[PDB]
Amino acid sequence: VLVQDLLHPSPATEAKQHKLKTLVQQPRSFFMDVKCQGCLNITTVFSHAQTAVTCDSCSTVLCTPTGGKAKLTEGCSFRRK
Amino acid sequence: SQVFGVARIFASFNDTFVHVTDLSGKETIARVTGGMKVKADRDESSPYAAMLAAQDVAAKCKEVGITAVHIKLRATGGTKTKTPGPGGQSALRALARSGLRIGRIEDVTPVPSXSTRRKGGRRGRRL
Amino acid sequence: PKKRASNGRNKKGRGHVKPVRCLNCARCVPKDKAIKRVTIRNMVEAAAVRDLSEASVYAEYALPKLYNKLHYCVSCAIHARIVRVRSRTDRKIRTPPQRK
Amino acid sequence: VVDPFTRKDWFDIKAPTTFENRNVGKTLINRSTGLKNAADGLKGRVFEVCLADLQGSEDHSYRKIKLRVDEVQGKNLLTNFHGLDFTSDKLRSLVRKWQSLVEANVTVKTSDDYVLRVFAIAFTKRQPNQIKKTTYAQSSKLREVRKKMIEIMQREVSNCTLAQLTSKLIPEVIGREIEKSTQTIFPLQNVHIRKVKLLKQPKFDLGSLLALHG
Amino acid sequence: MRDKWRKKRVRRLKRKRRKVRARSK
RNA sequence: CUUGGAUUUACUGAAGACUAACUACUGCGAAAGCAUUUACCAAGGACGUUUUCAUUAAUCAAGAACGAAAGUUAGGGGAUCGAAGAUGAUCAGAUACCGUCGUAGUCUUAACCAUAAACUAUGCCGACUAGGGAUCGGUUGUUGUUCUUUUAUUGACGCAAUCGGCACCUUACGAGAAAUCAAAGUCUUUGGGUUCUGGGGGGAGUAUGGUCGCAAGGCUGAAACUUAAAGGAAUUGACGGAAG
Ligand SMILES: [Mg+2]
Ligand SMILES: [Mg+2]
Ligand SMILES: [Mg+2]
Ligand SMILES: [Mg+2]
Ligand SMILES: [Mg+2]
Ligand SMILES: [Mg+2]
Ligand SMILES: [Mg+2]
Ligand SMILES: [Mg+2]
Ligand SMILES: [Mg+2]
Ligand SMILES: [Mg+2]
Ligand SMILES: [Mg+2]
Ligand SMILES: [Mg+2]
Ligand SMILES: [Mg+2]
Ligand SMILES: [Mg+2]
Ligand SMILES: [Mg+2]
Ligand SMILES: [Mg+2]
Ligand SMILES: [Mg+2]
Ligand SMILES: [Mg+2]
Ligand SMILES: [Mg+2]
Ligand SMILES: [Mg+2]
Ligand SMILES: [Mg+2]
Ligand SMILES: [Mg+2]
Ligand SMILES: [Mg+2]
Ligand SMILES: [Mg+2]
Ligand SMILES: [Mg+2]
Ligand SMILES: [Zn+2]
Ligand SMILES: [Zn+2]
Repeated sequence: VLVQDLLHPSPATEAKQHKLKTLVQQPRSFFMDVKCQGCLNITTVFSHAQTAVTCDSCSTVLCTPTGGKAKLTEGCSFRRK
Repeated sequence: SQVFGVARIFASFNDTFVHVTDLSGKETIARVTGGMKVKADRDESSPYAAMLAAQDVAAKCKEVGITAVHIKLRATGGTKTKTPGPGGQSALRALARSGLRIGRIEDVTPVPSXSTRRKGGRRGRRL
Repeated sequence: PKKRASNGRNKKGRGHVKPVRCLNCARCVPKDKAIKRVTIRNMVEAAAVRDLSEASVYAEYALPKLYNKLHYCVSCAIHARIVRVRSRTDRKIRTPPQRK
Repeated sequence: VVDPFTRKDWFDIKAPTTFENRNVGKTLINRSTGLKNAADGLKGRVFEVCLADLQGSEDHSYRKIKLRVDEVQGKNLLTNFHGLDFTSDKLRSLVRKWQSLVEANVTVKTSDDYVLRVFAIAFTKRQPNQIKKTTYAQSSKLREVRKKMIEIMQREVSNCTLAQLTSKLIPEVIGREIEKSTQTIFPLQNVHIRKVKLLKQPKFDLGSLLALHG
Repeated sequence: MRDKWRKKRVRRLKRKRRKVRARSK
């Protein structure tokens, strides 16, 4: 391809790129609002959390760290902020 | 029914052993080698000598009461070749054609799980 | 000059490979370089599979196979015609020969 | 000069009741004389007989049982279990390329103090929809499978007597349990107890042996 | 001659030179 | 070597090595190298990260660590192979190839040695230039698939992306003397950073001095003299105790 719009890449191909290989690098991680099953208290949890986060109300682990994204425990619902 | 021995056939590339024992292998019934059938060293392992060796074994087996045999064919094994010698195929066919009955057949070549150093040197035997 | 881009062996991303002895002459040859053939032969030749089946005391007894993996050095294999000299352009072809 | 076969006496080999076809076959020995009795020189003999013969079925053609004679009753030899092994051709037909081989062994004693080494073998299974050429398990998975083999052989041997274990080996109870227990680790095929070795035997109990012969 | 054997010959000849000079130290 | 029972057969035992098959254009390591199980000890790359510090970096005379095999010193082991040596053949001769024995050695612990076609014969760091399918490790989205267990939060497999690797196939924009090369390209349209090395063939890695080593030897290292080629890649032919 000799002629191509480098300043306006296709958003489809833009989403497949590595996070450092876009025009402006941008993280693919996010923050979530986590509902434990026991109660209803907003707890902000990083998507790629490295800590076994526990909510303040009840000492229940919300997520377990993995190689990539943290794994939410059963009965815990998240909503992306 | 039948009376089983064990035909332990050791077929190397220099000779052929046709050795019939009992089930335990502690009692030897007949042991005829291909070298007892020829007067040349070069064909002690010939298919022809193995067939003659097997026929003498079968005749000896019949007069003792052995009517069937199990086959345990082996090559030299160890650090040496694992393929059976040319006489092992003839001794097996001769036994079957001699009125002896055949049971299980197995290869029992000794095979190392590594091993000791094999003779010949690093560059092998140069011919 | 360089005859093969692979140097006649199969060592890439590796320092050293332990040797194997040629079946025929017991020469030390690196495991990746040795010409290896897997053979599954009938223990009884097809001529004798009939008369030996009649002498069997077992109805429907399957004759065991003979499994063996052979290692050859380059000299052992070339002499026994296991591999042959190929033309300069035909050397690159590394698919198994279309015989079976 | 003497024809040593005129002095041979034939004996019958009897398998334990754990097997079906207890008439294994015949052996011979020098006839009992004044210096040497035939009985004492005949016990301790080991017979290697295919399991398909002891059970009739051809499904056991690739396993062969070692029977050790340790009692003589007239012309009958009362044998006991001495070991288990695969035929050489069967083992060679299972070891293919483009798959992982995993092995384990453990030394364990039965309820009646029979010290055994039990060898387990298994291979990675290719899924029916699999496209890639090879079926390799990661070395961490193989360590987990190997750990699962060992604790099952230890459990299924130490909790039963040697006679009961013989009844377990014939239908591959241990092999079926290892395959089931490792399903969540990796799919496996051809899970077998490929060898059993007697290392040490307890003090001889003729009454215990006699109960295994009728 | 072969380079390896040419090298061995000189090493044996160097060895002699050292021993001969040592006589007078 | 064998009727003093060899070779062969079954059972039992002991020694040292070695880790077959699985084993691959697969993995790891700075390289040399590394392949039975488990435990322990301390490391490591890659990946993921909206964590942290902020130039701490690249390459490096001098100077260091490691460095196959063989070899040296002293203990221990010494199964097998096996320099030397001894022997039977072959031969005109073979103290060679081949056969049978065999000592150092091969293994290990404490130290030395510091060299290999130690090779990808291809320094390291950085950027860019072309298509394709595989594969190993991590991560991220998703199945007429098998299985947990009956399903999920099971695992395997399948399909997609991506980062890193080991490589491979096609083409030649381009390079090259060519063989060939995705780097050996972006080099007379000659300059991204930096270390090392070469200057016709021999004499010669020799002599001498120094230095390291117990030694073997290593590192550094000439000159006199001699010579018109030596050499690289490819072409045609001739020949081959190479194949078809
Ligand atoms: Mg030759
Ligand atoms: Mg050449
Ligand atoms: Mg190397
Ligand atoms: Mg691997
Ligand atoms: Mg690496
Ligand atoms: Mg330096
Ligand atoms: Mg060294
Ligand atoms: Mg010593
Ligand atoms: Mg020795
Ligand atoms: Mg001589
Ligand atoms: Mg000599
Ligand atoms: Mg020799
Ligand atoms: Mg020897
Ligand atoms: Mg030493
Ligand atoms: Mg050098
Ligand atoms: Mg190389
Ligand atoms: Mg170099
Ligand atoms: Mg450098
Ligand atoms: Mg680069
Ligand atoms: Mg992957
Ligand atoms: Mg050009
Ligand atoms: Mg190419
Ligand atoms: Mg390349
Ligand atoms: Mg010069
Ligand atoms: Mg040339
Ligand atoms: Zn909570
Ligand atoms: Zn060779």
